[PDB]
Amino acid sequence: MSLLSKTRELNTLLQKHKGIAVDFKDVAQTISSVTVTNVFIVSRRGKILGSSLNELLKSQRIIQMLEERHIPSEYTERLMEVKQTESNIDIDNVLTVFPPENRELFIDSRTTIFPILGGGERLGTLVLGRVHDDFNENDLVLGEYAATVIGMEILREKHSEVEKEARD
Amino acid sequence: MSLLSKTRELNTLLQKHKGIAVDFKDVAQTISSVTVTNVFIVSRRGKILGSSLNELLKSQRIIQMLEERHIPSEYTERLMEVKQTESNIDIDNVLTVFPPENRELFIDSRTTIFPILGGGERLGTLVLGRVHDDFNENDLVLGEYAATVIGMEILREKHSEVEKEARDKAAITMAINSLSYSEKEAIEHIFEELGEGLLIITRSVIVNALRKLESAGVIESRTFIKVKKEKFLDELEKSK
Ligand SMILES: Nc1nc2c(ncn2[C@@H]2O[C@H](COP(=O)(O)OP(=O)(O)OP(=O)(O)O)[C@@H](O)[C@H]2O)c(=O)[nH]1
Ligand SMILES: Nc1nc2c(ncn2[C@@H]2O[C@H](COP(=O)(O)OP(=O)(O)OP(=O)(O)O)[C@@H](O)[C@H]2O)c(=O)[nH]1
Ligand SMILES: CC[C@H](C)[C@H](N)C(=O)O
Ligand SMILES: CC[C@H](C)[C@H](N)C(=O)O
Repeated sequence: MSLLSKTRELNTLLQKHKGIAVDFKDVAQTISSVTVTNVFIVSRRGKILGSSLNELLKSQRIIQMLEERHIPSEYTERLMEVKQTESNIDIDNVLTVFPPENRELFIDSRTTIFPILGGGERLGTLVLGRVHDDFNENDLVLGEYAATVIGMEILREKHSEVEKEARD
Repeated sequence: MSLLSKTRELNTLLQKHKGIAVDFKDVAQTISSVTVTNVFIVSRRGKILGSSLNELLKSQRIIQMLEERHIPSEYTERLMEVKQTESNIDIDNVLTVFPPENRELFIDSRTTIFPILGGGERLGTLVLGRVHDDFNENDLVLGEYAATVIGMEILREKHSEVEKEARDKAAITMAINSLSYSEKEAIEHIFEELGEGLLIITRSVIVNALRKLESAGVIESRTFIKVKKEKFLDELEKSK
């Protein structure tokens, strides 16, 4: 499956989805599909806006995050410190999206972190994880596309509410 | 230069620009830079929303289009028949972005057409033109992405305009109903002295009237007081 074909899944979702707002659950599932990754889309404060997970659902810690609708405040803080795309992060790096208490299971895991920016502001983080294979530049194109477009969507959303708080 | 580097140049514009709105004139420059193309971004009716031209600036017709801010209605109509990306279009093809009457300059040229879609609707067209070299998959990855975000941005402007429409109607109504009959009359009299026009029936009323309007956002005040809803005057008179 060519890179062109992969980028088209995201473009198709953006072009043809209903409503003015793209659903980040849909976006997470599309990225998950074309990069074969566990996917988190999180807010500035680590609220889970969308996810699409496979192996990670076998972790009760992960499951609890999903119930709480937040990643851990510590991981959130560490994601906010990542200022540009950081890729192929290993299981011993605190930036891993995999639970370090399952080190043997995820020994070859790779994590890539995409800061989400819009309107010149940090609006969230896109996090992708694989149990095995390294990310390559094509994966990065897809990730940064996705991150850019999520950023446009959050930016529009927040300016809808900020100008509705400006009414007051 | 890698595709990743090209996408980042575009993404930097999208992520870091100022204002809520992406300026399509900037997008055309950036698309042109990372694909080495002559670029048109056009609306459904062929208005040029952004262009980045080089070799095409030689042609007099092109200069004329730029000055009218429109591509020809004929070509506009031809673009609207392209429903999928069509690439590497040559000079003797009706879809070329190059002027056929300058065939000799553009004999090896290639045109790619990218429909701009949003919310299940055609919103415009991104057109790329190169003098020499064929378009490859990198160019299409960049071009279809660019077209997608332009579509999102057109969709956002349109929606924000139907929104401002509804906000203003609601704002005018909310104010009008807050006015007593006297205040309505005072406001009419105010504009029988102001045709834009300055400050300076008793006094407490006229002031009370204008304060209800400033608070509903129908007028703003400075030494001076204007309407920023160009529809308030009619709706006022009709409310008596
Ligand atoms: N288009 C789109 N926007 C979303 C979606 N989910 C959340 N948002 C927007 O994303 C932004 C962040 O989500 P919030 O619900 O405010 O969560 P938060 O942690 O309080 O966000 P922060 O302001 O970063 O702290 C808000 O503007 C939401 O409106 C989604 O699925 N699609
Ligand atoms: N974000 C953004 N939107 C733009 C820009 N230029 C034009 N638009 C929007 O693109 C849409 C089409 O442009 P128009 O100015 O309406 O030209 P038109 O020929 O009347 O467009 P149509 O109604 O589609 O036929 C409008 O909703 C504009 O607001 C731009 O530079 N940035
Ligand atoms: C989603 C957070 C991940 C699992 C992080 N490495 C942690 O251990 O908390
Ligand atoms: C931009 C329009 C172009 C030049 C088209 N091929 C024409 O000849 O009109």
